Amino acid sequence: YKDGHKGILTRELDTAVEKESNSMGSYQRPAQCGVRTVGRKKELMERALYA
Amino acid sequence: MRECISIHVGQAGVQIGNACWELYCLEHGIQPDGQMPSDKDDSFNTFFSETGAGKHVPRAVFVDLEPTVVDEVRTGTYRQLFHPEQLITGKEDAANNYARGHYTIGKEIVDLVLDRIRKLADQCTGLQGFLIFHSFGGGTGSGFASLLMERLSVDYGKKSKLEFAIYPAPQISTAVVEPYNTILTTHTTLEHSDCAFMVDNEAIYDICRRNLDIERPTYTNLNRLIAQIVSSITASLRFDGALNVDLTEFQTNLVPYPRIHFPLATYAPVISAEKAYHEQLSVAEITNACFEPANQMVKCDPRHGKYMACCMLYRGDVVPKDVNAAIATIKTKRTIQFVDWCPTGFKVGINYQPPTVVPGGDLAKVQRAVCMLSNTTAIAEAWARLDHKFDLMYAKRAFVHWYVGEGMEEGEFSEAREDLAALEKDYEEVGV
Amino acid sequence: MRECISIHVGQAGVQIGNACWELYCLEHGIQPDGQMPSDKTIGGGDDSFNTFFSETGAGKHVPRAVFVDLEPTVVDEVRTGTYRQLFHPEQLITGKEDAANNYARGHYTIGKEIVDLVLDRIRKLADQCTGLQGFLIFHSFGGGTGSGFASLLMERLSVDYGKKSKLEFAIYPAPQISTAVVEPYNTILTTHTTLEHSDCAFMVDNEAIYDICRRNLDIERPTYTNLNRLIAQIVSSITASLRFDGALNVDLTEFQTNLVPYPRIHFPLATYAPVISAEKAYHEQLSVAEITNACFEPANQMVKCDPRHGKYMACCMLYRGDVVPKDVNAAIATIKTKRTIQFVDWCPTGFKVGINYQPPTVVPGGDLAKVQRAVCMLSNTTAIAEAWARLDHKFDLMYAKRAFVHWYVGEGMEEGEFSEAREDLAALEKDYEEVGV
Amino acid sequence: MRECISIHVGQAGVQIGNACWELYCLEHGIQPDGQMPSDKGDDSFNTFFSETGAGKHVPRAVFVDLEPTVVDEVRTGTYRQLFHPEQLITGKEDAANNYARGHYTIGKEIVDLVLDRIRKLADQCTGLQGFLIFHSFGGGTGSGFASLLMERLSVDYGKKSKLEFAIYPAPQISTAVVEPYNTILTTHTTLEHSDCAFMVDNEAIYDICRRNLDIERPTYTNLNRLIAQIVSSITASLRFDGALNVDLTEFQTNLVPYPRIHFPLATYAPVISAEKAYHEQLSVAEITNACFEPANQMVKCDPRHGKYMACCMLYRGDVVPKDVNAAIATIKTKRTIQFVDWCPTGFKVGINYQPPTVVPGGDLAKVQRAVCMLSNTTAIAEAWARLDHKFDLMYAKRAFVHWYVGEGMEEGEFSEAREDLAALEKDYEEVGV
Amino acid sequence: MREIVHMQAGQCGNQIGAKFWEVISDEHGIDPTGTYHGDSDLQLERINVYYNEATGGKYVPRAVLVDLEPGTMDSVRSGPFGQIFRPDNFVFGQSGAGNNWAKGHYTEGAELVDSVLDVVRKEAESCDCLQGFQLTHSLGGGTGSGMGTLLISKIREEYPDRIMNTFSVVPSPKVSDTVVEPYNATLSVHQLVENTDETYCIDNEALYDICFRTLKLTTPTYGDLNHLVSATMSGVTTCLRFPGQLNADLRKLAVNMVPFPRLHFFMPGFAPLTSRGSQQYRALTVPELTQQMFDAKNMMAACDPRHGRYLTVAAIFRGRMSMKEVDEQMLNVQNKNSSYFVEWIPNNVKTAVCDIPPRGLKMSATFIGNSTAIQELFKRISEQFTAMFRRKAFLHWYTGEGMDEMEFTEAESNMNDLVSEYQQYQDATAE
Amino acid sequence: NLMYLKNIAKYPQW
Ligand SMILES: Nc1nc2c(ncn2[C@@H]2O[C@H](COP(=O)(O)OP(=O)(O)OP(=O)(O)O)[C@@H](O)[C@H]2O)c(=O)[nH]1
Ligand SMILES: Nc1nc2c(ncn2[C@@H]2O[C@H](COP(=O)(O)OP(=O)(O)OP(=O)(O)O)[C@@H](O)[C@H]2O)c(=O)[nH]1
Ligand SMILES: Nc1nc2c(ncn2[C@@H]2O[C@H](COP(=O)(O)OP(=O)(O)OP(=O)(O)O)[C@@H](O)[C@H]2O)c(=O)[nH]1
Ligand SMILES: Nc1nc2c(ncn2[C@@H]2O[C@H](COP(=O)(O)OP(=O)(O)O)[C@@H](O)[C@H]2O)c(=O)[nH]1
Ligand SMILES: [Mg+2]
Ligand SMILES: [Mg+2]
Ligand SMILES: [Mg+2]
Repeated sequence: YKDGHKGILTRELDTAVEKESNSMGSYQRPAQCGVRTVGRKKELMERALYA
Repeated sequence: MRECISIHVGQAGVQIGNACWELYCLEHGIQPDGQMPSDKDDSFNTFFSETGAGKHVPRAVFVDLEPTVVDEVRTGTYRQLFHPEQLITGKEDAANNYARGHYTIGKEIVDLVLDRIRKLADQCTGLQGFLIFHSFGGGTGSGFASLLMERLSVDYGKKSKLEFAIYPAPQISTAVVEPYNTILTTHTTLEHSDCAFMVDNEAIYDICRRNLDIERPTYTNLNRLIAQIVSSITASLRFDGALNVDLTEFQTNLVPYPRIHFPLATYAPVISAEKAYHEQLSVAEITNACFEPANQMVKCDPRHGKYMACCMLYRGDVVPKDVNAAIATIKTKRTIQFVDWCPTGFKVGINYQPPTVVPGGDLAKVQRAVCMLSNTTAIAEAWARLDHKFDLMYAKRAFVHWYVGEGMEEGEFSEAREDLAALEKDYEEVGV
Repeated sequence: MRECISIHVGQAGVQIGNACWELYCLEHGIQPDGQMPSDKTIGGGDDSFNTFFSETGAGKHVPRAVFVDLEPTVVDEVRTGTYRQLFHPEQLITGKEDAANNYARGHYTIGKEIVDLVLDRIRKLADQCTGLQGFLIFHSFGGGTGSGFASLLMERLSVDYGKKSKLEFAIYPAPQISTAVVEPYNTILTTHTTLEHSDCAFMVDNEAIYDICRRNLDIERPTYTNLNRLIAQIVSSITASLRFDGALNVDLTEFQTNLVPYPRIHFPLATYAPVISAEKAYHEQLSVAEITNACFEPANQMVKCDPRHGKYMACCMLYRGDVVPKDVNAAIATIKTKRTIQFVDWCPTGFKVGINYQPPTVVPGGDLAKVQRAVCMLSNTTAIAEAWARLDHKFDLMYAKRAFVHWYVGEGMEEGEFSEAREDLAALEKDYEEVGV
Repeated sequence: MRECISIHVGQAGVQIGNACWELYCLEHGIQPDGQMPSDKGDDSFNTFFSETGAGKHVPRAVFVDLEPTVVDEVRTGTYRQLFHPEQLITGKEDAANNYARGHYTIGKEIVDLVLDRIRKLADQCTGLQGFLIFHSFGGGTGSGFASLLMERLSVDYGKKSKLEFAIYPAPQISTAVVEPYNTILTTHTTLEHSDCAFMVDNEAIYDICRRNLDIERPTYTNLNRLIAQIVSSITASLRFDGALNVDLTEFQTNLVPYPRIHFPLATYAPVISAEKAYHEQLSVAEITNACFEPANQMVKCDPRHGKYMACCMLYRGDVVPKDVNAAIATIKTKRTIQFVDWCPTGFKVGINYQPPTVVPGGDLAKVQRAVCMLSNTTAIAEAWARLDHKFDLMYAKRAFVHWYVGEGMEEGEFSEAREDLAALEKDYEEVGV
Repeated sequence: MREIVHMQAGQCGNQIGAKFWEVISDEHGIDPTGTYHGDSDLQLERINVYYNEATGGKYVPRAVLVDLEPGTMDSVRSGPFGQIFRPDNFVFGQSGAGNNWAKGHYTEGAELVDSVLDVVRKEAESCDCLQGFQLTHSLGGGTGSGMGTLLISKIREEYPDRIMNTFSVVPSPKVSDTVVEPYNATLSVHQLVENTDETYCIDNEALYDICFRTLKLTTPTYGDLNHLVSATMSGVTTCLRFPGQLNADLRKLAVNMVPFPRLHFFMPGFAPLTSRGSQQYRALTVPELTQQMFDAKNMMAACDPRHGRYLTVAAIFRGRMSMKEVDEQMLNVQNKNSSYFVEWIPNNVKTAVCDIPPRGLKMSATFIGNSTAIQELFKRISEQFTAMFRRKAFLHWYTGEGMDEMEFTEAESNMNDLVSEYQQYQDATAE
Repeated sequence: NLMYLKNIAKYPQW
């Protein structure tokens, strides 16, 4: 045991290391919902008459 | 045409810039790689410049003396959005030192910073103002932003130089030389700034703990709410509305005397999405929400001072009828004290654009919003607090050899104390 | 019919020729074997290549290059490279031994027997041409073949061809970066003996192209291939008006008469804009105002001397691409408003503007971005007197102790040639001072 | 007309005069032989030179001391034929840092001859403006003999303005131990006979050459060059034409309130490196601000602890009176430049057309504008206070007094000098309150 | 791109640095053979602060192993992470210091110091922006106490701008340790006062108390002691090594913790710290971390901090935490222990947050404390110094290898001035 | 050595 005792600071000398910082964990790609609040036929008729 | 250029200086400034450019991209529908998503306008011209192929680079300069935070911006999701040269980084920081950020390290960075500002301002037709986001805490903030504003006042003329500051708390402090840095920056930016929106981290903590119902908040939430503040400031330069208040005359309608450019701030549709729609947020309700001592951005009671002038920026479906019906009910209160020489002390600007919710934030997608900015005399208590702390340390030569050995005459501290004492006397003779 | 002859001499000249003939082949669609590709049918015949290549009747486009050097390594590398079929076998003139960084050895010795071969080759390439406009002579002031043989060849060309425009593209020695210790002796001697024979001498500093490629290209370790490709872009922007249509075309003769005021001040400074990489060209607009303002920036020059220590005498802008003379004139007005850019008093309209319609062509495998507009700045400043003064100072220090003079004396140069060259450049510095004041 | 006699006493005065006369020749271009360069209506040298015969302009200066070799570099150097040999007055034994030795002894054998040479110069002087006496307060022949010459000239010549250039003992960077004795002994006997004393120490010039010049090894040579630039900016209006010309007869009445407060502070701007001048063309408002910064002072005494009495502005070159007006207006509206209450208007500007002349081989660069601010501020009471405190704790246990006693000065003059300078401190306090 | 160069000197310094380069290689994914067996890009983002790039994917620590004996150098070479060091910065003598300050400073310790400065000069000029120097040594030894301080003096002369921190092991209050212990400690601290920017005093009996009581280890073990010291250094330099919400490098810590120049004797701490069998039983919240940090029995320099006031406190938190809890915890401890802080400096707490904990732990927090309680250490050392100075014991060796009474008294008066100014700043009031 | 210690000390005591 001359090198030291395994563990001592943390028991889990495993699980690799975490890769996420605060800014990359919070400031992510902003996802927007596509829940279709307008209507398919109204949308199609709008683009057709606009064109 | 009404372009506005932002300088995010210091680590606090860089993080607030990372929040507010996310908010600006969300507001103008800009993807993180700089592109509009297909087509389905000019409101992006105040913050972005169209390249020609469809890419919109921002009008921002992110400068910091230490690495890893500009590097984390370069590594994060807003990597292709920013131009590589406008993310200026140094090798060695100032390390919480006005002398290091103003006299030794900042001298070899200010030339490149001013060159980038020159390029961005030359690529602008009708520049309105400089939004300088920094922290009074120390280092790349307190000192380098002071040097930058000195050089900008030498170079440019009557251009607006609005600053956002992270002015320290009465109790919360993450530094020891913080009163030194604040008192040395409020000496040198007092003749070089135009409007100083100071916010206080303790007050934002209380706001997001009591109103947004987050018991475990962070700097991301703080910077997003400050981003909402600055977006409400600059919404009139980009979105049309009933009454538009731009930066060139917000100062005229706010500050009476030149060295009183220290307003507070207040955003108050600040409620979480869980409560949100049970409530019936109206113009009068958000007006008395703004006129509340517990809702202010700075830990200072406005009931202890008088209101010299106020400016409310309304956003959404707000109409002038209940705007000036609400401000009259505000004026008919005993608690809201006004100074005798300003009978008409309100300036409001109504904008048609609703606020943009952050998909991953904590604000609710409200229909209407308001940003109060009040030039009150209650900030004299904060000035007295820092002056007391400065005298308490400076009476026995605490932490002065660092500044002296990195190069600074000892009389600069005395001159700064004189300037802040004169500021206290200015506020006292205004209040009387 | 618009015709120009390129004479590459020295190792620097041969390598710059390597980097520019690939660019000419890319611009005119010549694939490296010397032939036009198949399925190339088009109206008009696409006859824009006659300024550099000459069609042989069978589809093979032999160039008009006079690749010459005294030592066989670099020229044999060209002969065994990809352009082996492209270059004519009796065009890569090679010797047995080099001049070995010696102006005397290049000007009075083993350099002086391939002179008749190279003059016969220039004669054949000249009467092959019918409307010859200029000789673009590419070399270095470092010494050896690039100085002595280039100088002697220009001396022979002056009495062989008359008033033909002998444009020079020279690698001037850097203020601090150096390769030879006899660079001052070689450069003083070749400038003295080519002051009366050159017409415009575009000098470029390796150190200047080094820190341009370090800053703007954002690549940490460029080399001579990258420098010579950038010089190739300079020469292409110079000679694009002889082969492509433009709203305002500026050929070499109009260029020279609008550039040089007196027939001794003929050392202009070159600059290219933009020299930006792709990752920043995707971000920047790169408009006409930006590319003109990048030309007058003192650290953006190609000779290590800032123009703030001097006075602009005559400027030549050569734009390429989707540029308009209105935006050009707005840029010129902004430049004339700029305080740090000061012009000489005897030249009010000190600008010569020329637009070419063809956008610049990017080399595959290169580092320059695909930009839709560009500008070549060719200025005449009296700030080159500092470079002349540094070179004169080095020459005075080396000639005070008479170091290295025995090599030149033994190879054949008279001792008084150093004194004559010293007095000639002293007169040139006096001329620059009296013009500037 | 408008002649002026320069008297350089002591080693410091001699070296300052060497730099000064080099600058004077390069201004009024005269070869070291004393001739003229074959003529490239100009009698502009007549303030400092005298045309004698066929082009033999000799300086109107007296290089006087008691110690050899140091006038011998002048006698054997490049300016060996310029000076008349009787003006270069030397001695045989040094005064050796002793005011009593330089006053009541060996300086007595030279005062008559130097006064004879002063009289011979003043006889050629047709309208003498005054004397410029260059010395150091360190001690010896620059102390005692200078004080004795001041006394004898005040006896002989009447009013006859006697501007006194003095090297004040620098606070920390210092080289002599008897300076707190010698300087107070000089001030006690010079306070009633001088009219205006420019004191400039050495440590402040060292800081100026460290910061502004961007060089790390200046010696005494360019210190004397800066002092030469100061005296040229003083006496340039008597030889060159300008919009406003000020002589040596109005400078005293514009910076001397009472006939004891005559110790102004000389500053220069823009002092600049020769290797760094092209970056920016230095403006008039900026160089006035640079004069009024508490770092370009040529004496280590920050003026932020003393209210200004009056100032002389000395613009020289390409200066415009509107730039003067704007600069002085900004200085007056500044708060750290607080003036005294009883002197509401407190300036006198002088604009000269001739630009300052750069010396080849020097450290300064060619500038189209310059200004030499001289203020008679109350801040110098701290330098007097530290000098008196040094003198008090040095004279407490009678240190080094026996040398002066053996030389001839008795015990009472030390106490008289101390009480006279204490009265001067009380006068500054009464003025400042 | 700041760089810290490590300078293990002495047997204690070599043994401590052999564990330090174990912990900051397993925090960066560097195997003993020298490659990168990591997963995140954050480990390779800032690996140049401690590792020079080698050929291939190899990384070489920027450390100069110095000793006057070959024994512990061979032990370091043979142990784990011993093949990672370059075989050129293995500078070693053939005589030994004999636990003598005079033999380390004015004898063959001053002969090898030329080669030591040559190696340090090479490894410091092979950088781009040096942050500074990190010296590990013991005050009561030989070349660590002697030649180590000589190396400090030479480097401070050569580069008087960069940071130079010294993780000095201080001799124990009890037992005896070396017999020339307080002479060596005196003559080392006299040169530590005017040559270093910050000194971390580490006490072996404090480490023994922590290991026996908190970690509940029957065998205390020098490897475990060096592991604790190494974790403390990693928590010190984690702001340079990894990003975070609120970075604070060594110079920022020195600015916020050193009021007066001769007051840079710190008391380090690191308090995620439990027994190995009760790690899963205990939560790792921010207030509980603060409670374990602000404890006198968790301190690593003995010198009970309740016996005096804190000048300054620095706290570096590695984890994904809330700034609100961190700020309220420091406000709470400051308001609670108001009498244990100097009143003339308000808010005596510097906060740093690095959002990368060490491997295994989910939130660590390290502690640095500048306080008046460190004056008891120098009081004791001066007590034994004058006790064996009034009897002229063991001074014959120092006079034999060169140095003598007058600089002995210089060192003793230097500690007396240090103790008196610490007492003055303890007992100084506001008004 | 005690008198020398009290003589060279910046802050002498006892
Ligand atoms: N609101 C908010 N404040 C921040 C944030 N990050 C840092 N701060 C403030 O910044 C202060 C610390 O000083 P910094 O701004 O980091 O110093 P700096 O500008 O980076 O300059 P250096 O000290 O040299 O690194 C703290 O008091 C915080 O209040 C943030 O993300 N949001
Ligand atoms: N810009 C640039 N300069 C080059 C290049 N190749 C050589 N040089 C220059 O050439 C100089 C060296 O002398 P050379 O021109 O090779 O001599 P030479 O013309 O081959 O004649 P000899 O000395 O007889 O071989 C160096 O100082 C370089 O500046 C190149 O590819 N690009
Ligand atoms: N500015 C400047 N000051 C000098 C120079 N030489 C000497 N001094 C100052 O003179 C002081 C010493 O007194 P000196 O003037 O040399 O003495 P002295 O007048 O020759 O009389 P003695 O001491 O008897 O030799 C020093 O403290 C210096 O500050 C110089 O060349 N330039
Ligand atoms: N914490 C710790 N202390 C040690 C270690 N090895 C030795 N020491 C201490 O160092 C002191 C002796 O120092 P020494 O090794 O002889 O110094 P050197 O002569 O320069 O090598 C002893 O009092 C030990 O308490 C170690 O591995 N860890
Ligand atoms: Mg920071
Ligand atoms: Mg060759
Ligand atoms: Mg003398």
